[PDB]
Amino acid sequence: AREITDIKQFLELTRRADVKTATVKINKKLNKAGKPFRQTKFKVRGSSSLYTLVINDAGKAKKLIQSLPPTLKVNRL
Amino acid sequence: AKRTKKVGITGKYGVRYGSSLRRQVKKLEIQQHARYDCSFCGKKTVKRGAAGIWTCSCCKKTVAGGAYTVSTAAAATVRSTIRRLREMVEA
Amino acid sequence: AHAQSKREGRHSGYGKRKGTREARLPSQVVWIRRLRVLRRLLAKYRDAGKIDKHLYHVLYKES
Amino acid sequence: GRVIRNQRKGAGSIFTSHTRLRQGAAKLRTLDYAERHGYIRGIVKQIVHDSGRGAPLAKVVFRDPYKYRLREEIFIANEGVHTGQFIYAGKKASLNVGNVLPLGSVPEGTIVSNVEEKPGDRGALARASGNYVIIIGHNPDENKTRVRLPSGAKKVISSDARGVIGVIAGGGRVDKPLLKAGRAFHKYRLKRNSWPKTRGVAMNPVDHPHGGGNHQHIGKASTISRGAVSGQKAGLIAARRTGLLRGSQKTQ
Amino acid sequence: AAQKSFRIKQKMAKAKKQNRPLPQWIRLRTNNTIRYNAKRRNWRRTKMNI
Amino acid sequence: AQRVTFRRRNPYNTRSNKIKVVKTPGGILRAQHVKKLATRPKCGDCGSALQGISTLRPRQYATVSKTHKTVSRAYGGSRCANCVKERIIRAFLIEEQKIVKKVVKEQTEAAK
RNA sequence: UUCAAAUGAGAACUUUGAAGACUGAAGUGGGGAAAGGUUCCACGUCAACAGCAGUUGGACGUGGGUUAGUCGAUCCUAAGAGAUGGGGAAGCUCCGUUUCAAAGGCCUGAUUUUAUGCAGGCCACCAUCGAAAGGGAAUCCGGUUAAGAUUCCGGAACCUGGAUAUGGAUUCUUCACGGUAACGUAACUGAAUGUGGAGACGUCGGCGCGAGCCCUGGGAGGAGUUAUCUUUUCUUCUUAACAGCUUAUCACCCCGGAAUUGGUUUAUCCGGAGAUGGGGUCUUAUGGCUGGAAGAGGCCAGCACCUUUGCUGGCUCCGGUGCGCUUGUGACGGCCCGUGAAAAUCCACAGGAAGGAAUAGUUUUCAUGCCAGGUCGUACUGAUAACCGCAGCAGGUCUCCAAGGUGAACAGCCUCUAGUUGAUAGAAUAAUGUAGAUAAGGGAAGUCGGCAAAAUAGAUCCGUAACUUCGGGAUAAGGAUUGGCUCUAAGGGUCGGGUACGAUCAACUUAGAACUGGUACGGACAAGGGGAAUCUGACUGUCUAAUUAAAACAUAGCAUUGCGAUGGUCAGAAAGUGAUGUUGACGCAAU
RNA sequence: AUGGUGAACUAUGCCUGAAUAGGGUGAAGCCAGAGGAAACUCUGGUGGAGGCUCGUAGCGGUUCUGACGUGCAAAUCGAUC
Ligand SMILES: [Mg+2]
Ligand SMILES: [Mg+2]
Ligand SMILES: [Mg+2]
Ligand SMILES: [Mg+2]
Ligand SMILES: [Mg+2]
Ligand SMILES: [Mg+2]
Ligand SMILES: [Mg+2]
Ligand SMILES: [Mg+2]
Ligand SMILES: [Mg+2]
Ligand SMILES: [Mg+2]
Ligand SMILES: [Mg+2]
Ligand SMILES: [Mg+2]
Ligand SMILES: [Mg+2]
Ligand SMILES: [Mg+2]
Ligand SMILES: [Mg+2]
Ligand SMILES: [Mg+2]
Ligand SMILES: [Mg+2]
Ligand SMILES: [Mg+2]
Ligand SMILES: [Mg+2]
Ligand SMILES: [Mg+2]
Ligand SMILES: [Mg+2]
Ligand SMILES: [Mg+2]
Ligand SMILES: [Mg+2]
Ligand SMILES: [Mg+2]
Ligand SMILES: [Mg+2]
Ligand SMILES: [Mg+2]
Ligand SMILES: [Mg+2]
Ligand SMILES: [Mg+2]
Ligand SMILES: [Mg+2]
Ligand SMILES: [Mg+2]
Ligand SMILES: [Mg+2]
Ligand SMILES: [Mg+2]
Ligand SMILES: [Mg+2]
Ligand SMILES: [Mg+2]
Ligand SMILES: [Mg+2]
Ligand SMILES: [Mg+2]
Ligand SMILES: [Mg+2]
Ligand SMILES: [Mg+2]
Ligand SMILES: [Mg+2]
Ligand SMILES: [Mg+2]
Ligand SMILES: [Mg+2]
Ligand SMILES: [Mg+2]
Ligand SMILES: [Mg+2]
Ligand SMILES: [Mg+2]
Ligand SMILES: [Mg+2]
Ligand SMILES: [Mg+2]
Ligand SMILES: [Mg+2]
Ligand SMILES: [Mg+2]
Ligand SMILES: [Mg+2]
Ligand SMILES: [Mg+2]
Ligand SMILES: [Mg+2]
Ligand SMILES: [Mg+2]
Ligand SMILES: [Mg+2]
Ligand SMILES: [Mg+2]
Ligand SMILES: [Mg+2]
Ligand SMILES: [Mg+2]
Ligand SMILES: [Mg+2]
Ligand SMILES: [Mg+2]
Ligand SMILES: [Mg+2]
Ligand SMILES: [Mg+2]
Ligand SMILES: [Mg+2]
Ligand SMILES: [Mg+2]
Ligand SMILES: [Mg+2]
Ligand SMILES: [Mg+2]
Ligand SMILES: [Mg+2]
Ligand SMILES: [Mg+2]
Ligand SMILES: [Mg+2]
Ligand SMILES: [Mg+2]
Ligand SMILES: [Mg+2]
Ligand SMILES: [Mg+2]
Ligand SMILES: [Mg+2]
Ligand SMILES: [Mg+2]
Ligand SMILES: [Mg+2]
Ligand SMILES: [Mg+2]
Ligand SMILES: [Mg+2]
Ligand SMILES: [Mg+2]
Ligand SMILES: [Mg+2]
Ligand SMILES: [Mg+2]
Ligand SMILES: [Mg+2]
Ligand SMILES: [Mg+2]
Ligand SMILES: [Mg+2]
Ligand SMILES: [Mg+2]
Ligand SMILES: [Mg+2]
Ligand SMILES: [Mg+2]
Ligand SMILES: [Mg+2]
Ligand SMILES: [Mg+2]
Ligand SMILES: [Mg+2]
Ligand SMILES: [Mg+2]
Ligand SMILES: [Mg+2]
Ligand SMILES: [Mg+2]
Ligand SMILES: [Mg+2]
Ligand SMILES: [Mg+2]
Ligand SMILES: [Mg+2]
Ligand SMILES: [Mg+2]
Ligand SMILES: [Mg+2]
Ligand SMILES: [Mg+2]
Ligand SMILES: [Mg+2]
Ligand SMILES: [Mg+2]
Ligand SMILES: [Mg+2]
Ligand SMILES: [Mg+2]
Ligand SMILES: [Mg+2]
Ligand SMILES: [Zn+2]
Repeated sequence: AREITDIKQFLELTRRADVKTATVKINKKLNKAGKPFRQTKFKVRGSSSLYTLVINDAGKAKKLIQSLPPTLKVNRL
Repeated sequence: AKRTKKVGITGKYGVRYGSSLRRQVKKLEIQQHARYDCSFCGKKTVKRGAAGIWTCSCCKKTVAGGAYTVSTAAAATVRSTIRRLREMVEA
Repeated sequence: AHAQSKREGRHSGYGKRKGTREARLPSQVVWIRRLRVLRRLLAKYRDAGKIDKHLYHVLYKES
Repeated sequence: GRVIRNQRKGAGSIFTSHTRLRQGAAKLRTLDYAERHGYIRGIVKQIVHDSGRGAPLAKVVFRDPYKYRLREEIFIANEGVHTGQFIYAGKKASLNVGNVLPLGSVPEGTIVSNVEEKPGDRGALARASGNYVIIIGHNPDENKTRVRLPSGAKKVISSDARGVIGVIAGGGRVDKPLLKAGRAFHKYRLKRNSWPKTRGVAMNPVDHPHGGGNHQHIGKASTISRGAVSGQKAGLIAARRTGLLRGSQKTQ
Repeated sequence: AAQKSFRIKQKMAKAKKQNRPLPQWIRLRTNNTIRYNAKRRNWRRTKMNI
Repeated sequence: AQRVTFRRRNPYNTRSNKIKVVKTPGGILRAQHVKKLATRPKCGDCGSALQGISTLRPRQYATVSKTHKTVSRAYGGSRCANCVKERIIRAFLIEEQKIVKKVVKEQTEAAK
């Protein structure tokens, strides 16, 4: 239901006591008028609602994924 | 452009009921739908809303009045009578 | 094809008309259209200075 | 034959008053300590139409002498009373339209409304639209007051019996032709089930003293005795005269 | 009646069960005299009256 | 052309059976049932819808934080500000004028 | 209605394919309320039943099938019903419902023998039943079954009760700051008592806006047609509840101080009780973008193979229009001797009893977290066969959704989607019929009587008498015109212009002019006969279900009668009984 | 005669719900204009009134004294209304 846009707040989520499962989706999408680019949505499933963070930059994307808690059971795609 | 030689508001009844009744109705209709002066605030904005009830659009006072007109002759004389009678009681 | 030919004015003579002129397009609809157009031409003239508010105000009630 | 219409009325089945929309009964304040030694003030808070009634009601609210709360009352609005007006009630109240005072405290000529028949009965006399009673005399020993009711009747009641200064609102309601069947329809639709009215002379004998015959006609004097019996009393009951009234009426 | 009381459904169910032919093995009992179910009901020949 | 059906057993068009037509992600038309519209809370003194205050159906107010139910003035969510100017002004002058009446008739009780 | 195939002992009637039609979104479509009760669905299957038949069935036999914290019931109150202290009645029982009654239960404090006795102060509200259309806490989409689904599965929410910790906020000025103000907010203590709001409310009219539908351009796809013609015809291109931000007519605040009166609606209402102007505040209906959410669904292409049935790709985009249609909603306006429910329930405010920090307190109306949500209904029909009429009866029976053309139109007539193509059949076409049409000349001579039938009709223009309550009579009467095609003319929107015009996009309406045809053109459909008088009821309305619709009844209007409550009229066997009466002569009752 | 059972039809009241194509007419209110010495009188608009009117659905049941009259039917069917 919810959407998140503070990269810092997101890492805080991903470590909350109930947050067990999470997922990364990949969307091909077009940029401005010209070409396309690679969007990636980070979805943490907290107990009562599903938070989702859209990182629009393929760069920030990769590095963020490394920071992902090594016990979180991420679903890739 | 004058639309009617004499029925006025009463034209809505067509030919029915008889000219006399339509006359009587005409008089009290004109009375009840009329816009009246508000004693309290001075704008002519008192319109009726069910027999006896007279309310002011602006300012919002409501005054009990006549079935079809804000003040009734009987009411009015009674008012001054009471004026008069009360006058004796302090004097 | 037919709609086209109506856009072109065909099929609209007296022999092709069955509702009253008024049922086809209301007098009142026409009026409101018209009166809105005069009304908002005044407003723009006023708001430009092309007209002075005094002349406007007479024109309004004349309109 | 059959039980006639005016007898069936009394068992009030389909004949009870249509009541659902009514504001509540109209009533003076219960005659407490304030109103019979001093006065107590209220505000008319709303004047309001009451279905089936012709005169508007005044909703008037007072403080409670013995408990912290408002107590609200339903008055019948006298002409000229208005929202936000202060209404004064009690022995020692002052003589203006809208206030309620015991007939003992008002000079003869006073024009009042909703007056009590006995003190405390919270109002009975002259409540219909336009109506009032005039005080036409006092008898300070054995404190009675003598008034003239709207009917013409003069009557003497206790001087503690209360009434409200002025006339009831909605006057002249009856000056205006109903015009059509339909307006009577809605009139009685909010009152009781008395409309329309079949003439007994249009029924068959089973149904009415007037019923039957090969022409329509009453066949006997329609002035019926007081001592007649149920089933018999139709027409001019106890009529002491009859025929078009010539010449001025008005109680001499 | 498309949205029913338990009471009515209960009766309905007791009626469903009673709607079957005679259990043939009965026919073979000593002194048995019942040929056929003489109390069989059908929704389009006889109504339950509830 | 796609038509639609009620979704509760009630077939009648009552105030509690309002319907709104909607396109689903399946790409079909479907009815949705619609709760009655909330009305705005009104002022105790005048009667106007009072500004500042959320409008919900009554039980829906116990689901919503305290600040959807007030403005931060005296008689906040209850009376309509202008109605409270009036209250303050009227209070003051009357309490003042009460001081006035006392000292006036105090003089009447000493000079007569 | 027809051809063929398949199945079967058997085929006009079953199944499948083809063809010809129909219902024509006011449905022969898609669902429901009452009622039925298994009729639903599968398999088997024809003795009876389906007024021919039967391999088929709502039949017969045997089985399967109805899943809920959120949909209903349950709760609330309505007309009304109805216990109880009582009062009548021989009594079955009648009356009364807050009444002539000693009518009861909550909040916490008092206990640290202990479990709950008394200590305050309240509150005197005095049953209960009565709505599956009224009121009302909370759920949506996709998928799935032979037959259930807002109920299962997937995913995403929300409400109510109960538990509670962590963060945040608050406090040394203890119970927040900010804004002149309308008021802002992530929070920001609040008992008794009081008060306010919501729940909560007629009808019609135009206007404004939303939604879905309808019309339509570009593009990316699939289909159809192609002797000829058509950059063509048909079709797919979708986005739920919920959540973040945003968004409004109305209303309101600050500045200001108005005659040359201004502002202003289609509809004439507003201003020194402060307009117009400028600048702000608020409701969040509704819409926007994003989250949900492309992973779904929709449409294609390319390989795989008895199989479960897969696998892999793509594309699912950008716009236009309006007195359109339906529905919703707002700001207004008309109307009344009519002014158009109640209760449960939820919130707010006034109040300030009380409780509470600095060596550390207060806070669950802020966030996040944990647990639980019982009981009954849920299948299907809803009607020219599942209900009621003895029946599979041309009858009756409450309701929501509603496409294109023509046209004023939810009319008639043709059509798309969906659904039907069921109603014994074959061969002939005598009389007499029923139902549908036409007739030369005459034109009511027929007949009790123009009964029946015929005639008239749409729209635009022209023209319209007696009489009249001046509103009508009136479409009075009487006339002309009306197709096709091809042109001209008039009626609009949006923009930048120092402090006269230009440029652009999008709509049928109306009028006039040519041309043209076997003089036809409201070309089918649709659609008033008119006039002069007499009798009679004023009118609209009403009745003899099933031989009388009328001049009968009603009505408004007129007039008469009774009555001031210790009453008039009327109910009851009686009564501490009842109707009018939530009443009061501008009223109730009776003619 | 005595004691019982019915307002599922229907009559009337009450409570709570629902429903009703498209046209014709053009009442009050309101704007602008014209005449007149004056009193006052006219014209064009706007507006959208009515137990108003044409006419579906609805509700009704007038005529054919039509059909049927061992019926589809113990009251129906058709046209007209
Ligand atoms: Mg007009
Ligand atoms: Mg318009
Ligand atoms: Mg314009
Ligand atoms: Mg003006
Ligand atoms: Mg009663
Ligand atoms: Mg009656
Ligand atoms: Mg009569
Ligand atoms: Mg009479
Ligand atoms: Mg008779
Ligand atoms: Mg007799
Ligand atoms: Mg006699
Ligand atoms: Mg007689
Ligand atoms: Mg007579
Ligand atoms: Mg049956
Ligand atoms: Mg039977
Ligand atoms: Mg359903
Ligand atoms: Mg708010
Ligand atoms: Mg607020
Ligand atoms: Mg405070
Ligand atoms: Mg056949
Ligand atoms: Mg066809
Ligand atoms: Mg067809
Ligand atoms: Mg049709
Ligand atoms: Mg059928
Ligand atoms: Mg069904
Ligand atoms: Mg059944
Ligand atoms: Mg079946
Ligand atoms: Mg057989
Ligand atoms: Mg059978
Ligand atoms: Mg047979
Ligand atoms: Mg056979
Ligand atoms: Mg079976
Ligand atoms: Mg079975
Ligand atoms: Mg619910
Ligand atoms: Mg329950
Ligand atoms: Mg009892
Ligand atoms: Mg109940
Ligand atoms: Mg309910
Ligand atoms: Mg309900
Ligand atoms: Mg589904
Ligand atoms: Mg299953
Ligand atoms: Mg199903
Ligand atoms: Mg689930
Ligand atoms: Mg989940
Ligand atoms: Mg909770
Ligand atoms: Mg703060
Ligand atoms: Mg309250
Ligand atoms: Mg209230
Ligand atoms: Mg209601
Ligand atoms: Mg919802
Ligand atoms: Mg502004
Ligand atoms: Mg400002
Ligand atoms: Mg509708
Ligand atoms: Mg009103
Ligand atoms: Mg509130
Ligand atoms: Mg204490
Ligand atoms: Mg909380
Ligand atoms: Mg179902
Ligand atoms: Mg069927
Ligand atoms: Mg039938
Ligand atoms: Mg069907
Ligand atoms: Mg047959
Ligand atoms: Mg034959
Ligand atoms: Mg001939
Ligand atoms: Mg001739
Ligand atoms: Mg002759
Ligand atoms: Mg002749
Ligand atoms: Mg002859
Ligand atoms: Mg004759
Ligand atoms: Mg003769
Ligand atoms: Mg004829
Ligand atoms: Mg001819
Ligand atoms: Mg004539
Ligand atoms: Mg021509
Ligand atoms: Mg042009
Ligand atoms: Mg142009
Ligand atoms: Mg004669
Ligand atoms: Mg008549
Ligand atoms: Mg009539
Ligand atoms: Mg008859
Ligand atoms: Mg008979
Ligand atoms: Mg008739
Ligand atoms: Mg008849
Ligand atoms: Mg007369
Ligand atoms: Mg007694
Ligand atoms: Mg009944
Ligand atoms: Mg409605
Ligand atoms: Mg209409
Ligand atoms: Mg017409
Ligand atoms: Mg009409
Ligand atoms: Mg002049
Ligand atoms: Mg009209
Ligand atoms: Mg009519
Ligand atoms: Mg008519
Ligand atoms: Mg027509
Ligand atoms: Mg008809
Ligand atoms: Mg009919
Ligand atoms: Mg009728
Ligand atoms: Mg008939
Ligand atoms: Mg006959
Ligand atoms: Mg025969
Ligand atoms: Zn005023």
